[PDB]
Amino acid sequence: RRKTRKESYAIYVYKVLKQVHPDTGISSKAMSIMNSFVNDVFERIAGEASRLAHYNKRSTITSREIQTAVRLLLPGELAKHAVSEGTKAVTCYTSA
Amino acid sequence: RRKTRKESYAIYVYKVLKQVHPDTGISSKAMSIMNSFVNDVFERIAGEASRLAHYNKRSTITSREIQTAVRLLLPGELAKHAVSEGTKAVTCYTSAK
Amino acid sequence: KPHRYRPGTVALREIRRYQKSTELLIRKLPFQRLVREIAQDFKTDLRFQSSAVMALQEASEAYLVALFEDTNLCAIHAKRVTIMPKDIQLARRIRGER
Amino acid sequence: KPHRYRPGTVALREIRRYQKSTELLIRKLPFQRLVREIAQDFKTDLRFQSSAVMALQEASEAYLVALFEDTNLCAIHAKRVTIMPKDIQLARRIRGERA
Amino acid sequence: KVLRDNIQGITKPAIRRLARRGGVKRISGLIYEETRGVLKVFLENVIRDAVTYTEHAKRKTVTAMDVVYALKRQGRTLYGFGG
Amino acid sequence: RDNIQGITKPAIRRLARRGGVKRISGLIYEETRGVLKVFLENVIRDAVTYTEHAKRKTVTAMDVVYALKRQGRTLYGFGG
Amino acid sequence: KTRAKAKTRSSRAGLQFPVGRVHRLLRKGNYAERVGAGAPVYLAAVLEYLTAEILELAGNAARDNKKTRIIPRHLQLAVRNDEELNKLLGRVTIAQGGVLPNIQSVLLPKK
Amino acid sequence: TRAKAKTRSSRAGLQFPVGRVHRLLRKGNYAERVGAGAPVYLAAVLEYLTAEILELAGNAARDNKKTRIIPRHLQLAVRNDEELNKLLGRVTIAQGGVLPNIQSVLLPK
Amino acid sequence: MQIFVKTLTGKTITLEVEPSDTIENVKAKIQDKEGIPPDQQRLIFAGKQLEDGRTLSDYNIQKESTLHLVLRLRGC
DNA sequence: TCGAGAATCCCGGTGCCGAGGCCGCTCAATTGGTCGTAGACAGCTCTAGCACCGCTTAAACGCACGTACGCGCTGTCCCCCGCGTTTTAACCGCCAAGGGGATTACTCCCTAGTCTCCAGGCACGTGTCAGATATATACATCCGA
DNA sequence: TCGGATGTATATATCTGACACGTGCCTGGAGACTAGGGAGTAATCCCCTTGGCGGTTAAAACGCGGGGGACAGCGCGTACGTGCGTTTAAGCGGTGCTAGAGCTGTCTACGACCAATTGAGCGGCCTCGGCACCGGGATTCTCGA
Repeated sequence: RRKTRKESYAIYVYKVLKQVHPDTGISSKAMSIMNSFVNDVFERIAGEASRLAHYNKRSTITSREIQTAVRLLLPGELAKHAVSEGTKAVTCYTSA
Repeated sequence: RRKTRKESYAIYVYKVLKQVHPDTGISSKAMSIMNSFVNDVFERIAGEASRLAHYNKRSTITSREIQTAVRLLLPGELAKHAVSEGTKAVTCYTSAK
Repeated sequence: KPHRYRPGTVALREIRRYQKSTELLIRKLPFQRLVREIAQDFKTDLRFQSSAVMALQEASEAYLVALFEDTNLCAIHAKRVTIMPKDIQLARRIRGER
Repeated sequence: KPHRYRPGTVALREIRRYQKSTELLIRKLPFQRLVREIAQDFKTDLRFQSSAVMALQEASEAYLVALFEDTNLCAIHAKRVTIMPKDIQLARRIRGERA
Repeated sequence: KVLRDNIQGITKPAIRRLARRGGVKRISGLIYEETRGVLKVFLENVIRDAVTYTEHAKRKTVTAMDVVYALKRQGRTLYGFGG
Repeated sequence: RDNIQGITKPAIRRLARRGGVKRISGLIYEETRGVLKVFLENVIRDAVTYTEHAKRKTVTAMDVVYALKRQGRTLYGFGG
Repeated sequence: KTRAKAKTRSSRAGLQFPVGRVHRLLRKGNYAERVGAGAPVYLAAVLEYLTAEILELAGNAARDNKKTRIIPRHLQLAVRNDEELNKLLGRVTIAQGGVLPNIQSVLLPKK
Repeated sequence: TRAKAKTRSSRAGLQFPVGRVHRLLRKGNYAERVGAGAPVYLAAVLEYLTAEILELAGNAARDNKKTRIIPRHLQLAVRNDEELNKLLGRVTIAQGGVLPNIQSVLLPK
Repeated sequence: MQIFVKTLTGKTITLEVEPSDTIENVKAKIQDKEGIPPDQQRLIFAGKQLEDGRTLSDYNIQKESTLHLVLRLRGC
């Protein structure tokens, strides 16, 4: 008689919060707002990448499309830092 | 000399124009403008229908989604007339075989 | 003989107090009744969830506050302190609404 | 005596003439030079198709015309006839463009 | 039950409080009718879109998701109520 | 390279006259030039980003249409 | 084993826009996993109706000016003079269009 | 035999789920095929943005001598930064409030 | 009064009709001369549709005029 | 009130270039048949949305009074507008040279699909402390003399 | 320029409901292997971009006289802010009840996929009529008097 499973991003956001501020909590509504923000940004980036891949007559999306979409969407400093972070993550993953 | 083919809505727009106004021409710039208008409207309606279908966890696009998207996008009188025309066309097509 | 404040002090006091808080301003039951009456015109015998009413109230209040801010700017632009309906009309016209 | 018009009539005549027609209002070569200079700061040794420059010119002119109309409305609202920079600033602020 | 004359439920002090939060200091006597009309128009549009979204799903109860989708479709998205 | 001065005063006067303005003050021109520069900067940056992703060297007219559309300023009649 | 004569899907529906092209574009446009057999007819009918409306208004506007061809000025005039069509294309600019001939009342000469 | 499993997030050294992002991209009807590097990039970008927002909100909360984060702190953090406000220029946050500003003209002489 | 009526194929037919006459007799006469049943024909004169119940005199048509005919299958 | 100049429109004749139509063909939309599963219909369970009643008290209403600001009127001073004269570079036409866009052919490798296995994330239950209330007190601030 | 009264900030007890954490478990993600097509790379063609030179003429630049508009100052009377006594209904706490949201089986009709083929639509040519342009006269406005 248990209900179905609902997916969310609460665990990872809490992990990040404890990574940054080791002695701070968070309430329920803040968690809901963070979940909505993450989903909305994900949808924007994915849609832009899909459109960009469609324009060049291509049938797959790679890291290049994500990088270009990130450059297009975000403002300057955020775009630069995010590009550096994504490049670092990709090279670290491919190293192992 | 090899030239790639390009697709456009020129002949259909000209047919509609000759059906409405028996004696009236058109230039190239107006043709391009009308082509862009048709493409934009098609893209908007298709995207809205796809999102609406995705909301209700269904994997098929039917005429119901098209009708709902048309009602959501266009203003009042335009929506009413478009719905009437679409349902008439669908009924006509279904009746014949 | 009774102590009275000059016209204007209480206005600034209220401005500060209501800018320091976050709670809603419009009453609940009249807003719910208005929402139900408005929604009647589209389909008879409808039912509502509470969260929908709360979201509607939140969005409406935010929109009204933003409009009032723009109206205050418009009124200030013309060497005036009191806001008038023509300021609201000008703000709505410039914003791109009919 | 030489024949002169009162200040104001020629402005109305120009308004009618210039909003009856549909030609471009900025010379092509200075606009092309400005576009090239602006685009040089992002990537070196670029090349342009003419239709791209034409589209940029059309979009810029339409944007400027709309902004000027809104500025004129804002100027009229304050019991004046001449537009001033504060009117442009107020219009851009209300429109949501400027932060 | 049929409802009538409910727009007057938005009382003058409520509009005064909204203006005070908005930063206004002096208010004329004719603002309230304009505010009521604007609010009515906004609610009409949003509720129409939400009702259409509900009607597509063959349901009979309007949910918060429908209001969120209707608000998003007009470019004034909302955070804190799911989705 | 002060090519921003190529947008001369009678051109701004003509644009304002089409817009419907009857009297013009003496300080509008600097504001107009600044606004035009900002708008062109944004649009050209977006177009150049598209061209760079395309792995080309000459910007076309079609990515300009994409850049204009991204900002909610759709343009008709240029092969869109 | 004699195949009957081919009849286009647009012919059965009594339309002018191509049903098959719209069906292919919907299938290849990455919109849904599968596409029904009735959506292209509806979409073609809607597009044809909108095109007919725009063309009728533009043709009238051209005819008032004693011309036998349609230029972007006529399309702009037809679009901007109808409230619903103006509402639809709210954020769209047309090349070689121009502006509507209006003047503020206060600026007019006195007396 | 078979070896012990290690999550792709552990290989990439992240805190966000790579596999969930990959599945959402595959099932979201964005393209026919999905590359093997996109989820890592997307997870890194999302984690960076979340960390920045959370750090600003935590600083704002610690200013008000409170231990937990409420939506008011999120609103104050977002509206006080330029790029973050520009990214969310058309988003309203429930239970947020406004910024305490007053025009200089209305102040008493 | 003599009117020429054209089709989409450039096919021109002369027609003798009186000003007081109304268009139902005109479509009956083109049934007599062509046989196209009276439902799929649409007549346009200088870009305006013609109401069936109204007569030719109210339209102020002149001799040697140019009326246009279009055919809408409507079959389906 | 009235009449002399300028600016604009309607008309007629002439030339050109682009729009409407004709051929030829190749690739995509039909037609016919098969096969797999998406969803439509029926049934059942349980939650939350609607309705009602009583009580309390905080908020909305109506009224009296004073004063500050919105609005009209007048005068000054100066700064855009209309017109004439001089300068310059935009535009059109023509002529060369070459870089980069646009296809075409070939091949290696990157991803979808399938099977097996197991551990991480979600629902459920529980304890305890962060903060919201209530009470009292000290300080900043406004208006009058 | 001082001094009284009011509102707001500050310190302390206390008690409650939501936050943080421990368990089971089951479903979704990870490891291993194939097979096939999408994309990377090299080579060729030629079209479209860039650069330079002459002229000519319209548009840009500069100067000057002056009339009309922007702005400051002044007077007034009415609408709006503030405080007080009265009335109204919003808010809270329970108790009933059932319509409808949500989940599970099943079974059938509907859409994807493949092989043959033929008529719709696109590329190239051309041909002549609608529209652009020049010269001329009638008309319609504006600004002294």
